[PDB]
Amino acid sequence: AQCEATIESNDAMQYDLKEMVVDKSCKQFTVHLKHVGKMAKSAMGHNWVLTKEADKEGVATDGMNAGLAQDYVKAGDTRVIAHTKVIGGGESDSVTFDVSKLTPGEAYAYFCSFPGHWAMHKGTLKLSN
Amino acid sequence: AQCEATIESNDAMQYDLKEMVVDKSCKQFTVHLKHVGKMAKSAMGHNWVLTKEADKEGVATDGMNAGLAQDYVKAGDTRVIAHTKVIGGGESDSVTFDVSKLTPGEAYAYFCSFPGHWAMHKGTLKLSN
Ligand SMILES: [Cu+2]
Ligand SMILES: [Cu+2]
Repeated sequence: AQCEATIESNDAMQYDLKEMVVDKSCKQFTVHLKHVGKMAKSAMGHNWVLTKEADKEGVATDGMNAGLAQDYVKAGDTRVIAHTKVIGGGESDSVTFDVSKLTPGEAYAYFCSFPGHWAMHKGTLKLSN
Repeated sequence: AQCEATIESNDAMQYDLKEMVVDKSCKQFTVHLKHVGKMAKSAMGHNWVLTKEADKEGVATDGMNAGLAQDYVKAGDTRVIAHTKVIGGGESDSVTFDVSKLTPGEAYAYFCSFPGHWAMHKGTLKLSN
């Protein structure tokens, strides 16, 4: 694991982890998102999107505008550090990102941009400590 | 319409159609299954299978033993005239078949072979009635 983490979503609007740490010696980090509840993505789909705190709302706004075929992230958004696909019950998806995109010590927002989800389904990630 | 019919399955094991009539001016017929329920396929997957009424249980049984990955139909089962894949909530799938495989006035059985679902409903398909 070390430069890898699994976070879970279910049929409610919270990840099991509300905080995450990337170890400073990680060159890359992989997040595995598992949807462990039984609802289909048309009813309760979820993703994991990482941005700087200040970019969360713009990414969530343009995100819900992007539609499910874009996994509710605006195509090629420069403000998205990393994002998974939208998954439904029984599915999972991973994303590996460049740890040099993270300023050490800065708190970063990770949230779900699925319709209705962005303000509830969220947490914070930081590079080591 | 024409030589196509759409049938919907929800999160109770039933179709909105109990009798499907293929018309004799059709060379091919296309069924569009829509799973209008909201649960994921691991929880409430549905499909549509067409066999002769004498073969409904044998195909269903071997199908149950074929597993979700094999769309609950045994691969290359000579008794299956047509089948879709097992789909989840919010999904759709279609199968087109050649009407020369059907005999005048003979009643055929359509069913979902997802374990149990076949035994709690009955649906018939005939050529022009
Ligand atoms: Cu969500
Ligand atoms: Cu079914």
